[PDB]
Amino acid sequence: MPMQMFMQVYDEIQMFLLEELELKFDMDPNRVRYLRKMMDTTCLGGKYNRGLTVIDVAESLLSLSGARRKRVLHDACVCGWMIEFLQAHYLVEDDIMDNSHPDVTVQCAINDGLLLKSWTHMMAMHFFADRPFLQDLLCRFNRVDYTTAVGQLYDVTSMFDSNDFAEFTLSNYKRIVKYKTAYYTYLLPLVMGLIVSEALPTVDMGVTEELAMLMGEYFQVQDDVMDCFTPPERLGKVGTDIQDAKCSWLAVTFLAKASSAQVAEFKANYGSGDSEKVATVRRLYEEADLQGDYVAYEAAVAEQVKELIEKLRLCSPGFAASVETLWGKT
Amino acid sequence: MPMQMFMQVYDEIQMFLLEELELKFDMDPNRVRYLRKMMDTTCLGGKYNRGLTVIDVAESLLSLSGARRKRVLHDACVCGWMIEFLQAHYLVEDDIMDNSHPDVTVQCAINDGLLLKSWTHMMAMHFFADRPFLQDLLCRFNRVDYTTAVGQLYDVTSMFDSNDFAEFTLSNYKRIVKYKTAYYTYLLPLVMGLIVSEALPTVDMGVTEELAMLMGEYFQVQDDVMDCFTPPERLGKVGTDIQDAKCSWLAVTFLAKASSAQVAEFKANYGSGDSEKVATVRRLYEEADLQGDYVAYEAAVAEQVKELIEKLRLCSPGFAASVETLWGKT
Ligand SMILES: NCc1ccc(F)c(Cl)c1
Ligand SMILES: NCc1ccc(F)c(Cl)c1
Ligand code: NA
Ligand code: NA
Repeated sequence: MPMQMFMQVYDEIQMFLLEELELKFDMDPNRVRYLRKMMDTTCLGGKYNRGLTVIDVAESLLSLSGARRKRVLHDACVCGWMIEFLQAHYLVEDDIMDNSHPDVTVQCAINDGLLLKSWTHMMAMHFFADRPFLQDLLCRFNRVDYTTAVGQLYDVTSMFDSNDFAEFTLSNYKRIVKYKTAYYTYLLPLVMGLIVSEALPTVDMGVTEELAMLMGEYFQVQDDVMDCFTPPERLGKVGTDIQDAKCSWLAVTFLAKASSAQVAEFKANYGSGDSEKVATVRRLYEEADLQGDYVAYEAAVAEQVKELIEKLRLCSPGFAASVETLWGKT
Repeated sequence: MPMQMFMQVYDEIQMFLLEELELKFDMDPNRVRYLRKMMDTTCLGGKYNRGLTVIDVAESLLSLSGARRKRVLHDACVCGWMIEFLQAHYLVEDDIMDNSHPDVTVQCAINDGLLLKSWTHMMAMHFFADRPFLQDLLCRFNRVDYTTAVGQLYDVTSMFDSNDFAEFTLSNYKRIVKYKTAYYTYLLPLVMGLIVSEALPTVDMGVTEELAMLMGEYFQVQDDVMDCFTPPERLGKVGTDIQDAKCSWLAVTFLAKASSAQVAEFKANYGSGDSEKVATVRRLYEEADLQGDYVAYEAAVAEQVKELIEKLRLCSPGFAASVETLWGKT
């Protein structure tokens, strides 16, 4: 029922956006079908964890606050696709970076990125045109998107001086995770699920803001370890954090417990494409017993999570049930 | 006074955005100064025609509807910088297309483009937080930005089949100009000048929508001719429409009046980087007496402009005065 309803609303949103282009933006059929295919390619195929979280939060709040049910659930589905389209927009922006007479494919990728973001506004301004929360919804949505771009700046420049390992600290690693990932992947679906369910001012946002960061941190640490040791056919991609000199959880944890000569060996091999230097970095990670620290670090975060949901249920009980399922996915 | 006040408000907007990053987004001073420099580089230096138009419209409406004056003028200045930042965002997006281990400059250019657009939202959500028109302002702003991305799709793909000279028509040329340029360069500053001056529903939008398209068309035709014949040291850039196979006013006008063998000569030489093929295209344009048609075409548009402002002044007199100055700039 959740996934089945989420995909129906996708068809409704897609048909509106495409008919609008045809009827109000003078778009020819060839370009309409081209945009239908681009939308399907960039927005479908993932796991929809951000989008379904909006729905799951919405259904947990109409059970403990007829016509209001069907509307809030439809509003939740539109908000879920707003985040999925936003995620599609961020992924297209990422493809432009690593993919490289006018090059029409790079022009169309940039254009795709702009269209995907504008579509989040267009579907909100339509399906929520008569909702009182539309203005508060756009502001929080626009501010989270801004937060994510700030976090991408922190991430992309963590090894240089904005016109280097000084910013390879655990507090800065959390700053990157917080802004680049946590706010839009964990906080935004929760907040949107509370807005369409009218229960936004009925929750402790501090505990909510704190769980979102901790779940994002838990998720990103596991992602960093898998990027380095999970083989490509099992990970789904080629792990490239060592080559890209990323400020990963492995790197900042290694630097805190490495010897002076080992740090020199790490600094001399990090951020290179050579297969032996990357393997030297993985050798240092293994010999530093970083795996054993990974298990303990996640445990303490999980304890902070499994105990922070309790503060949230003292004043917002139904909310805490959905946050547990979101944590279960992580 | 106009330009002097516009630059003061820029300092006020810049200080808010940068202090917000420092105080609310945990940004370090090195990155704050880097963003101040990026903002100055991308947003300053132009002619500010879009931004000053918001001011000029606002002052013409408080003269024919104390504290309300100073506030509307400040609101107009913030709206002017919203369009300038939007223009800066579009220009960065254009630089990414023709400019081409993680390439940190392409990463930072993409990031710059995202920040510049988000800044238009951030400055609106702050300085207009208590304005009743904030929601209507964002919607029209978001819809014009969407329109511009649709127009970039029409422009970038005018020579292919979205997965060719069939779309090289005068009606399609106007569609490109309308969406890609007219809406955000001519209609948007006028609309924003009416919103902050509370005189949005007091004007005939049809005549206004029609003047904006015609002025954009007038401006783009002159721009197309200069791209082809104005030398680089006098134009300010290297003209590249022939090489890029653009759907320019010269190309669509030539194809309507060329002979069968000339069209074959045009089609065989258009869209190439070779110096002799580009010169062959300019030879065809000259021999087709396109310059003589350019003067007449602009005259008829000017007549349509010099006469459409009159319909606007029958119900909105002060508006028409500013539209004339905007037309004078063109
Ligand atoms: N060195 C092999 C390895 C496997 C799994 C892990 F989690 C880590 Cl850190 C390291
Ligand atoms: N062929 C030279 C030339 C100069 C000015 C123009 F406007 C045109 Cl169309 C052509
Ligand atoms: Na998702
Ligand atoms: Na301008």
